Amino acid sequence: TRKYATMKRMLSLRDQRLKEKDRLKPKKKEKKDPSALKEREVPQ
Amino acid sequence: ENRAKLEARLRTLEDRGIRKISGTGKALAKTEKYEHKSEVKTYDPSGD
Amino acid sequence: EGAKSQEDTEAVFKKALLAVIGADSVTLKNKYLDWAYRSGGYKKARAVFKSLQESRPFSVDFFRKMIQFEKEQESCNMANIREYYERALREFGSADSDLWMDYMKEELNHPLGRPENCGQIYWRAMKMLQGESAEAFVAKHAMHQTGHL
Amino acid sequence: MAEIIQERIEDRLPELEQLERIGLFSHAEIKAIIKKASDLEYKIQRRTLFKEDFINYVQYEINLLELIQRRRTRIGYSFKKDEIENSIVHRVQGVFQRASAKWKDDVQLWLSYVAFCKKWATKTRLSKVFSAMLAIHSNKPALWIMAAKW
Amino acid sequence: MGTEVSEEDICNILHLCTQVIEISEYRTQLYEYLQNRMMAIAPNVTVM
Amino acid sequence: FLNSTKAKLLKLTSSSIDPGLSIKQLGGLYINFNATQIKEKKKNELLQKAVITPDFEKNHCVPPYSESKYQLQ
Amino acid sequence: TSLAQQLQRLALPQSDASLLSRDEVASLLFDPKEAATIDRDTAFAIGCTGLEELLGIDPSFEQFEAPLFSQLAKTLERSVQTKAVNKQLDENISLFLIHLSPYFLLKPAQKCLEWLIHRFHIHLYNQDSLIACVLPYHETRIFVRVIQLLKINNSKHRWFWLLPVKQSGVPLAKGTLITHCYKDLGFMDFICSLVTKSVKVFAEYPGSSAQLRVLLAFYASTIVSALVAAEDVSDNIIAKLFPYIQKGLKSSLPDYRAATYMIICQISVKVTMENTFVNSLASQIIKTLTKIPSLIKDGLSCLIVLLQRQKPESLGKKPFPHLCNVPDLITILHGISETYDVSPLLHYMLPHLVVSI
RNA sequence: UGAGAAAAGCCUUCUCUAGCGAUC
Repeated sequence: TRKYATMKRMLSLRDQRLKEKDRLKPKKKEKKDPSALKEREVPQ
Repeated sequence: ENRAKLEARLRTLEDRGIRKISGTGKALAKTEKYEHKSEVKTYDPSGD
Repeated sequence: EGAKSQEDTEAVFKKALLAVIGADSVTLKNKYLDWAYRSGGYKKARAVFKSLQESRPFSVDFFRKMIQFEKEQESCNMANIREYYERALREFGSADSDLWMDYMKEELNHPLGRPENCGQIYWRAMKMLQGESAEAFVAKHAMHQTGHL
Repeated sequence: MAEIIQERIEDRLPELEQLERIGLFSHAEIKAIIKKASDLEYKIQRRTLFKEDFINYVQYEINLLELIQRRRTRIGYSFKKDEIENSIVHRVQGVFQRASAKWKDDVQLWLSYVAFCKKWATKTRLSKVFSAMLAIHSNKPALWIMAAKW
Repeated sequence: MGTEVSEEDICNILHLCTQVIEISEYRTQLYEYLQNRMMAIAPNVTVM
Repeated sequence: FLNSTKAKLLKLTSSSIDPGLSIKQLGGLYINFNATQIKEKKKNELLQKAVITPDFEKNHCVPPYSESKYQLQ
Repeated sequence: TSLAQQLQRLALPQSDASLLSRDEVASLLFDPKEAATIDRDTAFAIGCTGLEELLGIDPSFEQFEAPLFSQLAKTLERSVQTKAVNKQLDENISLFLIHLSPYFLLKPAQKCLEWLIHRFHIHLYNQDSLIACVLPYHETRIFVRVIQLLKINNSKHRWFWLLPVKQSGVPLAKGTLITHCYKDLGFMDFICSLVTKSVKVFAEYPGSSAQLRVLLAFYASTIVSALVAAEDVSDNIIAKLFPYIQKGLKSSLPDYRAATYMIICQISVKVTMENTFVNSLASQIIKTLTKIPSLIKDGLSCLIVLLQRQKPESLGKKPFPHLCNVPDLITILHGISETYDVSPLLHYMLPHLVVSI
């Protein structure tokens, strides 16, 4: 029940109450789904 | 006779299924902490 | 019936049942059973009922008449009472709320009845009844538990 | 929100205060009238609108007019008709015009408006109401028959 | 929205609709016949 | 209201003009002028959207009373 | 977390969150999303329509027209009035629920209950009365809905054992009811008090025997079953049951006396009883026999059971005169004798008859 | 990248459209 290496609750850098410039990173990993169609713009 | 026996067994099966979800019912309500009432008025017979 | 022999009256009825084969035979069969009890006795009605119990176009008045004749007889064989109601409930049990209610009161009010069967009849009534008839049976029984009937 | 409602209640204030001056209505009655008037006003200013709300508003105003009419005769005070009676009549006319604009297809609302105009309104208002009815509902000969009959 | 139909067309529709109700009426008679034979040959199965 | 004219008070013609449609033939007036039909309809329409339904007794498990927005989505 | 427990204990229905917001609304008939879009006038109309339907079935409901189903009841909100007004409202709602209990399966009763929940929040203020009203119908799904209206999440709550039927939406099983009845005595006292109170309420109206049928049947069914279920019936169960047994014996309603007779028979069957208690029980059974003339036979037969499963010399000499003075004792005894053994009653009554002669 | 990474349930803060409302 006891916890160790605890830290006080503070603001995170990924909060959207911060501005976009101030925000750290969206921290999103994108995976190309195999079922997903591949679309590209190729001028003729 | 065979038909009526199945409905007797089917009724019991439905009740047993309900009993499993509902519970045995043996448990009771749990006890609660008590805090004394404060600023209680009293009567002093010394004044008499 | 008024001014002819009883054998000719049965002859007329048998010709009628051959001619009419569809839904119009419903009224024909009902008057045939009523004549049998008047011209004959309980035994004559039994023979007529046995012959016509399989001609499928029916009405609930056919079975209510047969049960009524059983009640008037002194024997009142309670097993035959159930045997008629099961046949009636086989045909019209899916839609007739009143027939189920009448069955339940027979087990209660009849001196030879077994009211411990009322638990099963109510349970059976719920499943065969469909749609709006299911609601009406519940209200009628709850009306029956109170004295308003 | 209650900006328009507050405008309407402050418009309704002077005739209530005059009625208090008459002695016809007691102060608690004025408070109750203001409360129910605000409750009914909140109903017809919403973004989602129903015809039942307009009908309830009109019926409340008609009942209030009848109550005032009954009490005036018992008191014997016949002055200041314009301050109270006509103010209520214009408010009800505005409610009817808005309701008829929202629901043109309902003839029954039009006939209710006509009956109220006959009972409480000037004949020129009833003429305009009949003209508005015959403008959009010209395909019903019965409406022409009633208009000619009047 | 429909187009008007000729006299010869509407007669053909009635004849097709005539056959529909006659087949359905026979099917009910066939179903009642099945109930008669089933109750005669294997009555215990039919009840159950 | 539908037929109460002052020409009725001053009888000048044996008859009056008859509009075919009547108030009773219609639903009636929405308002009353002396000492509820739509409210009956709202009461009836609301009752038809009731969770207590036919076959409610037939149902083995009642649907849950309330669910979180996350679960519904 | 001590602050959390203190705040949770300090919570009251008067300070409910749903009182101050219309995001969620408790409704017996509608989904909360649909129920949050209904005005007070519509709910009042539904309640008045239900009461008008109920008036045709039973006239005695007319007395509820003024306090609970009028304009004053429409404008009334309990929070603003004092504790005396709330107590009077609780009394009136309890009386109305006692009157509603027989007809609860009918739709108009459900409409009236919907109006009461919408206006007075009896699911927060009158939990006990609503539970008493709905309890004999615990197998039906409408009982499940009425339970689902309540909030019984706390494990310390009185009705916490009813939590599964709220969470799973299934009717309560009779076995759970019987087990909690015999293990927990507060629930048994609740049932007995409910039966006595309802009987006393309905006693005033002549020709009101029928409405108390189902309830009494339920009272007949569980208690006997509870006595069957318990492994050992301790003296607490008999101590609790005895006052209600005496109240049943002193009554005049046939069904209530029949339930008392069944309870007495089952108690006599299961547990051996002290001679003084058997003597007193037989004295009360014999003394009040002739109040109801249609239930004489069963009572006498009941006495036989009480005199057959107990010690032979349990009964004394005091009840002998009242036993002999009942009308047509020997004819009834012979009628019983045609099918069942009547030996214990004669075995008791003859040695006193010789001495009396 | 480094309040390590991965998964389930409860609150809080906010974003979009689409009808609706303006007719007196």
